[PDB]
Amino acid sequence: TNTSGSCKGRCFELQEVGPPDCRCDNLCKSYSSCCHDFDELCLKTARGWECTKDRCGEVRNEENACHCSEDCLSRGDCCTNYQVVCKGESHWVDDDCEEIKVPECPAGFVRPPLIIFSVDGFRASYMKKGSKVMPNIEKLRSCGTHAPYMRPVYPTKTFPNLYTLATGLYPESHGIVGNSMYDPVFDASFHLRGREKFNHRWWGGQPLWITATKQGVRAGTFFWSVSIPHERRILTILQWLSLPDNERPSVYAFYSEQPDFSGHKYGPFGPEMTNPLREIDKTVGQLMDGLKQLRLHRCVNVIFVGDHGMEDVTCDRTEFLSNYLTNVDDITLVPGTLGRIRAKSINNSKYDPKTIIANLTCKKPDQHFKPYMKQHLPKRLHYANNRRIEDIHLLVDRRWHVARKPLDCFFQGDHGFDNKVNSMQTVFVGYGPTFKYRTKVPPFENIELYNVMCDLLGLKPAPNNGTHGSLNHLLRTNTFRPTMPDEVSRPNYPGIMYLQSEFDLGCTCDDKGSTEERHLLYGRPAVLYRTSYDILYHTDFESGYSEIFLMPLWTSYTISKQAEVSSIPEHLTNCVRPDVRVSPGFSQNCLAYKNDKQMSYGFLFPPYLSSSPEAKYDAFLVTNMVPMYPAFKRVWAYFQRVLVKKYASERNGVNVISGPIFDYNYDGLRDTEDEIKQYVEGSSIPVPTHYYSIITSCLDFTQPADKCDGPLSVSSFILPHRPDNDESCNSSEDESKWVEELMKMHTARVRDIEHLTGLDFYRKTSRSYSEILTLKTYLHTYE
Ligand SMILES: *[C@@H]1O[C@H](CO)[C@@H](O[C@@H]2O[C@H](CO)[C@@H](O[C@@H]3O[C@H](CO[C@H]4O[C@H](CO[C@H]5O[C@H](CO)[C@@H](O)[C@H](O)[C@@H]5O[C@H]5O[C@H](CO)[C@@H](O)[C@H](O)[C@@H]5O)[C@@H](O)[C@H](O[C@H]5O[C@H](CO)[C@@H](O)[C@H](O)[C@@H]5O[C@H]5O[C@H](CO)[C@@H](O)[C@H](O)[C@@H]5O)[C@@H]4O)[C@@H](O)[C@H](O[C@H]4O[C@H](CO)[C@@H](O)[C@H](O)[C@@H]4O)[C@@H]3O)[C@H](O)[C@H]2NC(C)=O)[C@H](O)[C@H]1NC(C)=O
Ligand SMILES: O=C(CCN1CCc2nc(NC3Cc4ccccc4C3)ncc2C1)c1ccc2[nH]c(=O)oc2c1
Ligand SMILES: *[C@@H]1O[C@H](CO)[C@@H](O)[C@H](O)[C@H]1NC(C)=O
Ligand SMILES: [Cl-]
Ligand SMILES: [Zn+2]
Ligand SMILES: [Zn+2]
Ligand SMILES: [Zn+2]
Repeated sequence: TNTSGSCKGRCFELQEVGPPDCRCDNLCKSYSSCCHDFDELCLKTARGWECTKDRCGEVRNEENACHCSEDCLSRGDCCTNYQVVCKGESHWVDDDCEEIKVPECPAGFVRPPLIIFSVDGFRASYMKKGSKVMPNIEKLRSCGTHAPYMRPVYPTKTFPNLYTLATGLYPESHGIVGNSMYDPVFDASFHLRGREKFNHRWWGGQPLWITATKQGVRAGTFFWSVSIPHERRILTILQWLSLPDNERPSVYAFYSEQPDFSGHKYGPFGPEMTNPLREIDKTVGQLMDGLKQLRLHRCVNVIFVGDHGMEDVTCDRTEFLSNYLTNVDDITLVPGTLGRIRAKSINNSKYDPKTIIANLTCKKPDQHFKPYMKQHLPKRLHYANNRRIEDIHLLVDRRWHVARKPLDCFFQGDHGFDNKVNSMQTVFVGYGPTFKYRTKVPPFENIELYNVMCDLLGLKPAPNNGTHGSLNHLLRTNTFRPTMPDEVSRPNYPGIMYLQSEFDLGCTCDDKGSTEERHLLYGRPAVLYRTSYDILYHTDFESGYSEIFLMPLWTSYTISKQAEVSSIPEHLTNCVRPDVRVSPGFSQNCLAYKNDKQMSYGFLFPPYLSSSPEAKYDAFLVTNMVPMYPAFKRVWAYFQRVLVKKYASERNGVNVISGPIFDYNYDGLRDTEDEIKQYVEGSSIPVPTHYYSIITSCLDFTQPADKCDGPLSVSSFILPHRPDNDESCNSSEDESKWVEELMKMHTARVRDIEHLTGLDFYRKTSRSYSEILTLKTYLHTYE
């Protein structure tokens, strides 16, 4: 740690130097390792950041922050407005938009460089609301490629989101699950303020700068020390862009603490917010004028991106656990816009998580939070598979805070809430030679950007949570060619092979060709793991029956706009019929359900939607049967009897694909038969942790679902298979007052269902695979 070395000719060097030698890079301040003369040499401030008429053609002075001398361009250190003030040029923002059909790079450049310009707490609505005070940002947005909004990851905090942007991973996977964290294995705490965050043990996955370097692409610095002014960060980027071909980095990142810092104090739309926005825009202008005078403004790819949004949150809107709990001083709480509950460590043997959950469950009529055990949280949040995530979680309502007691105004804004909340949405703008011209694209999740950034730099992305090819429609060229995954298990197509007399399933029933075309509209789902399964055809539906799980992996059926809804006849209530195509040994039995005093059963294809009374008997086949708790049957029967027809009538028919999910380890991935921890009493019948449905129809609703030309439209859910309805505070009332609300909370992407089942959907369509990938990543928000 020898500080006696100098920074002379080493200011913001890109080669990192280890001990004893002192550092002259931007992170040297954060690690307290700079050479004695770092601030003096590298952080000059004299005469400001702008050229004036009088300074034009000046004699070079070492003391100045930036220069207005004739040699500054070749030295790559002019003030960004040099050519405008001195050489009579115009500001980039004043020029009309001209399409960049090919990169116009100076000789020597291997590829167009990438500049990631990141802004903290920049909410999606600032683009429209602040447009008049942001002309540079408006030019980038209007003449490049932009999304109306970009969805952040949960929690909608800085560190989990910036690290998701860099890696393409969910927080539960990269390890930065919050701004404040406690790892029980390390017995250490990660905080916004402190030296523990600098330890590399916390940061999982492979960020973009490591992906680049490992593939021989030079990466500039992503993390900047707070003491480095935004003008110096911009000039450092421009100076690095002026380096010789063999030293010049290809990927750069700028970061602005604003508008977040002001947002917390003044709220998202506080009158004080106009100045920070004008400032961010001025910084954009400086970068753009700086690139123009270096002849790079039609060669560099620029990404203007945010990490999260900002909501109106005051301390008057605070919910206290001391109003629900007796032992509030005997618990540790990560408070605010989310809640994570832990017991206090010493002499607290009476701590019961079940008592804390019960006392936080539907207690006040207007309660502004909901408790959950992390494995019961909506699957779309991907917030469970990490030891740094406490078992007790509190999902707090937008505009609300959670605190322990009145003991614990200053703030008018905050963020961290569910990532589907409007105020939490952020921005995406792509501008440059590889992005499209004057193009608007649909909203997407920030997990997807890492693959795009690799593509823009010709890199091979590390394994991540993005779906490579889903964002090809953003690019003019340098597109990745995606290929469908190969089917691992081929299906069996059984015929009639068994006699009714062979079946002693303890089941009783008073029961004395054009299917694939109508009910399987996008081909059969591909099974991407090793297993034994049968395709079963029926008049009203088709299924893929698992011999190992003794139930369908999937059930596919089309419900037209005009379909008639019938009831289950009184004499068929407890009817279960054997399927003469499937062996009694590969079949479920009624005796297991009679002997399970907590478990009942349901059907994947709804008997309520049968085409005829004759066809209705197929719905009662033992092979359409699935285990269901009585409480869950209330949810499932309402969905099947009421909601499927409602959707068919609203969407001009629907195609439904339903089935079970097994995720006992809550990792978001399909369980192997050895991971199943619950079976129907004294049986091989596994209990699903969740039930899914994929509801597809035509984007052009004037076309019926079964005769659709053009893009598709989808909505999906992953319902938790619970023995009670404590999640729904009005569950004592009629299902029409609570079931649909539950389902909206548990909305999912087709891609989320694919990970959990090992299935591959939409294999036989008239659409391009890139378009199908975009469809699979779609989340229906009801927001
Ligand atoms: C989102 O996308 C994710 C990424 O694809 C998915 O997560 C992956 O899930 C799988 C399955 O669960 C898991 O695979 C297992 O890996 C076990 C070994 O794990 C360690 O190594 C990997 C790989 O390390 C490489 O990459 C990193 C950079 O990412 C690099 O730093 C390493 O040096 C190493 O480099 C090599 O590869 C890179 C390219 O990636 C090259 O550039 C390089 O040259 C080298 O070739 C790590 O990623 C793991 O990291 C976890 O653990 C550390 C320490 O705890 C954390 O810091 C980190 O955040 C991460 O934690 C998360 O995952 C673990 C589980 O791994 C959770 O428990 C935790 O809660 C977090 O969520 C490890 O350090 C291996 O043992 C295992 O083997 C099993 O299967 C084989 C069959 O193949 C059997 O034979 C065995 O018996 C085992 O049963 C299996 O292969 C991945 O590790 C995991 N990756 C990550 C990043 O989490 C995720 O599922 C997906 N989400 C959804 C919902 O789809
Ligand atoms: O801790 C802080 C402020 C300190 N920041 C943290 C993030 C950071 N990122 C970068 N580089 C980016 C560029 C980039 C681009 C792509 C991918 C990764 C990255 C990394 N450089 C410096 C800093 C310093 C904080 C801020 C807001 C808060 N809001 C709140 O509620 O708490 C808050 C705490
Ligand atoms: C839960 O509520 C009951 C009744 O108000 C109370 O007796 C009990 O102490 C509470 N438990 C906790 C842990 O807050
Ligand atoms: Cl946090
Ligand atoms: Zn932030
Ligand atoms: Zn913040
Ligand atoms: Zn699993």
